[PDB]
Amino acid sequence: GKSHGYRSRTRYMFQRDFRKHGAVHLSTYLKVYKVGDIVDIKANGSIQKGMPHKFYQGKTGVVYNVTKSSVGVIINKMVGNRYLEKRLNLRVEHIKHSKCRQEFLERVKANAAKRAEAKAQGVAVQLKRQPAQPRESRIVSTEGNVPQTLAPVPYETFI
Amino acid sequence: GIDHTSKQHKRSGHRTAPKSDNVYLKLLVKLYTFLARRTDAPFNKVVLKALFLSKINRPPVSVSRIARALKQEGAANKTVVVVGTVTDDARIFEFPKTTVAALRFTAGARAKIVKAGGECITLDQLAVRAPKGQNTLILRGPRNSREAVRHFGMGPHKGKAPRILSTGRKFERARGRRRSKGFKV
Amino acid sequence: VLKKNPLKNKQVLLRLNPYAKVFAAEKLGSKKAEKTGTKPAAVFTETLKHD
Amino acid sequence: AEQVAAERAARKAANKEKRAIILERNAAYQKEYETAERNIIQAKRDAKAAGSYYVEAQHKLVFVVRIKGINKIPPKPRKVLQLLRLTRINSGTFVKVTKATLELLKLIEPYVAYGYPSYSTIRQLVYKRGFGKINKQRVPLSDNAIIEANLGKYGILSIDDLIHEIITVGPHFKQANNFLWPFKLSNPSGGWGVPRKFKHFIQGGSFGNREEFINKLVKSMN
Amino acid sequence: AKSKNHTAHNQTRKAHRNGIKKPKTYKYPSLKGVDPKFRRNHKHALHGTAKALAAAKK
Amino acid sequence: AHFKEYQVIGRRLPTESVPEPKLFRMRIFASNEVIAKSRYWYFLQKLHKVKKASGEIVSINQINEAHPTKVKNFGVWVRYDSRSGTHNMYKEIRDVSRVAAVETLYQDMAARHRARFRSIHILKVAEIEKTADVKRQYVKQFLTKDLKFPLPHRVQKSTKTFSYKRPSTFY
RNA sequence: AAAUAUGUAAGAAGUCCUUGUUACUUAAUUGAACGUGGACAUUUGAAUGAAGAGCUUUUAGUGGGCCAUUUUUGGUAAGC
RNA sequence: GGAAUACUGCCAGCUGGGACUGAGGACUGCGACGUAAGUCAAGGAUGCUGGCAUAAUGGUUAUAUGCCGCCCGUCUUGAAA
RNA sequence: GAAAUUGUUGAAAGGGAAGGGCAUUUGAUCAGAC
Repeated sequence: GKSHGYRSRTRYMFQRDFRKHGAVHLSTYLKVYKVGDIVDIKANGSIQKGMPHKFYQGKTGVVYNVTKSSVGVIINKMVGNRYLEKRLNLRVEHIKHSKCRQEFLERVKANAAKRAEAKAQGVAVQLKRQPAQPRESRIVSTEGNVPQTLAPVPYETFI
Repeated sequence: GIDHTSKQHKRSGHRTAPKSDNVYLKLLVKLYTFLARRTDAPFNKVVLKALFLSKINRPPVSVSRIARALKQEGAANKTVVVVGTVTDDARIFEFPKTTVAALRFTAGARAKIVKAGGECITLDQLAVRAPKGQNTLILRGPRNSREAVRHFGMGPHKGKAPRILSTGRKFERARGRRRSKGFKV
Repeated sequence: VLKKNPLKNKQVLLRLNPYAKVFAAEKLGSKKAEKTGTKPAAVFTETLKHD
Repeated sequence: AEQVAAERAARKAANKEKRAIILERNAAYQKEYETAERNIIQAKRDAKAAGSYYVEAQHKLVFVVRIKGINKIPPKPRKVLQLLRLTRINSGTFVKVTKATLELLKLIEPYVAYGYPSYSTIRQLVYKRGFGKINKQRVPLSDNAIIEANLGKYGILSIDDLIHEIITVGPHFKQANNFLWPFKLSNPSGGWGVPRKFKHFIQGGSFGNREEFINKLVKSMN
Repeated sequence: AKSKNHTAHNQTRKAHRNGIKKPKTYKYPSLKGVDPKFRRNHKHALHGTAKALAAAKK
Repeated sequence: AHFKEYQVIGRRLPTESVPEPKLFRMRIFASNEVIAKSRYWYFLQKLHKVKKASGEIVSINQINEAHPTKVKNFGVWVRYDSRSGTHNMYKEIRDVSRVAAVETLYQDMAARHRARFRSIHILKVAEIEKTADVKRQYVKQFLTKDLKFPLPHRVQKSTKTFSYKRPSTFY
């Protein structure tokens, strides 16, 4: 018959790594996790206590409560036509700080800095971000770069 | 053909022209649809919309909330206008003098404010005193106090008041409601 | 009540563009450009005529 | 209160000055449109005469016409077609060329024909088929005051000024283009030029990027 | 007589009519599932600040 | 369609590490501007580590040949796909211009080997500057001295549907 | 180790500065959470669009499906 | 070395022929030409003329011709069956 | 004193069904308007 357990179809998903098996480095435990920190959930096969479900591998969440050795995470889960709020308890081995939020914070610092310097002269610093614009004109010169003409090649078997 | 991004011929979903066949309410609406059209004041927009509303969207404001309303900072002189019904609260033994504008007062409320030095007025008299709703405040009664709302949404693990005719012991207070008898909820 | 079109009905055109009168009277649609006598470099012509 | 010549003489004076102001900016755009159109022409001579190649600026604006009907379109192209407001066959919209807009254009390539439009094509479109979105209502422009009361915030006062913000993609192009209702074009007058439409323009069909041949196609539609 | 066993066909299209949007985000979320030891502390700390501010703003 | 010869020059996009790229050039026979640029990207990707997104086109210039009146004899090499394999070929077309020779080649391949535009590579088109350097008979035939021939059995096209005398094919 | 798919973020519920509470925590007014006071407003923090947005109650029919390109399993195959 | 022509594109360049439509119903608005008066092709047709004033047009109905049109209701993935 | 169904008279059409739709010719009949 059919077989739907907790770790069904997780063969390669919780497979450890290439050449990284064994005890985990202690930067994973030295970390400090606050309420409201944005985290991603990558499991660790060695640590069996406090593993998440397969459904949350690679899913990013936010910390709501913190415990002695583990951490609670808020996850929104698509079921039906909606998002149902899901709460997970995870040891800090299967949780790592989401770096996605981080580059926005460094953007705020420059964004706050540029406005502060701009108001001294009022130049409309244009703090927004722009997408990649179409290129503008240029002059390409042929000193020592004279064009060389290429032609289609005939057929050969090479075997 | 067209690829519609939204449903076609969708009515607004809001109520205009209240469905009651009371002639007097229609006159009140007519006075305030003219007023909201030609005064450019947000107060007459509210009252005209409120005159549309249904009975459960007009919960009965009691004289106690009015008293609490007048005990707000700098509101004891504002005219109180209730688009709905005003009932009596025998749970308070004092009362201010402020006048009230409403559709219907109860006899106990009509006796109450009149005894306390006030004077209960209708909505048209409000218009000829406050065409732009000057020095007024809208009081809305508690909508979620009706016994039907307690039953809305019931399912497992939310405690939402089962529909029941006869209550007490041995009426759905059994397996499903305790861990001693099966699961609980 | 009725959409009249520019690009015709000259009266409607002048309504939307005060510059149409002087654009036409000056014949800016058939204006002439001053001649220039510059010629391409020798490297350009050989490349264009290259095999 | 005679009120038949006092304010009427006031409104006529306020009309004449607006016609007056509209006049220089039309004249102003003319030397601006002439000068640039002659710079690239002349900068090409200088490159060839100096043994170099003048690589012109990449086009900043494309006109997009929906080519396919409304049936049988997968979810992703249908959503992108809606975000450009092309919800029926032979509809037109100006799109600002940018990385975030190029990837939209690739997803919709089997369903649209687009290219780089010239002044003549854009000027004719707004004059004949230009409608403004006026309080969620499709209103023929037909007057400068209609644009004035709706795009006067950004310095746009006329139908000719509106065309200026389109062709030279200005700081207020987003609002200006959004104000312009999507263009309802007819079928081309001389035909589509090909026996089968739904092949790429490079493959003898109709859809895809036809870099300047959109002008011929839109003019037959317009 | 045999029948169809299971398909997900038309299930995603039903899900986009009244679609799958993120529900909401409220400020001051619930405290369900929080360490009780920190929660008892929170009440006592909360009362102290409220009473202290009440005396200052009497 | 009716073909035009363009030269297309493109290069990889400049960068700080390697500015001033090599500016490769290639001659393309195509109906219009857009196809000429496309075929350049098609063929260039077959030689170099480049594509349309990772490079730029610098110039395009249509090449119309010097003598649209002098009659030439062109040797043409191609590379085309059959239903079973890829084959090289060499032929002559004798005509007045280079583009009309290619326009003949595509029809000629489509008629003899059912080779459509997609499955044909034009390797190079060159003039045979010397007579008696022609190796195929069908073009060597017309190079004789004082060539002359009739056109027997001429068929007149009639405008009206009915003719009142039996037509004659003298010529 | 792709492609196509898939989670999160792109602000005012933000950022920065000072210090009040506590029965938790620390050798330690050390921290943790919540607040008090002050500063930063329309390029306020990518694109495009928005046809209004968010919410509730109740109730119908349906709960035999089938076909096409692409992916794919059993079968020699099949309008299986 | 000097021109022309082709091709492509532009003109708020001029002009001839045909077809369909005439919604709206005092003025207001925007314009154009004029020193002014005023005029206009400017927020939707008017002027002149002819025949008939009757079954002539038109309606109905029967037939003829051209083209098209499978039997309804029901179960059903699927009905002219 | 209905319909199915039938007789008589009158009109019309009919080369292996009939009935229907758009459009008009033809025949019969007819309202309005003046």
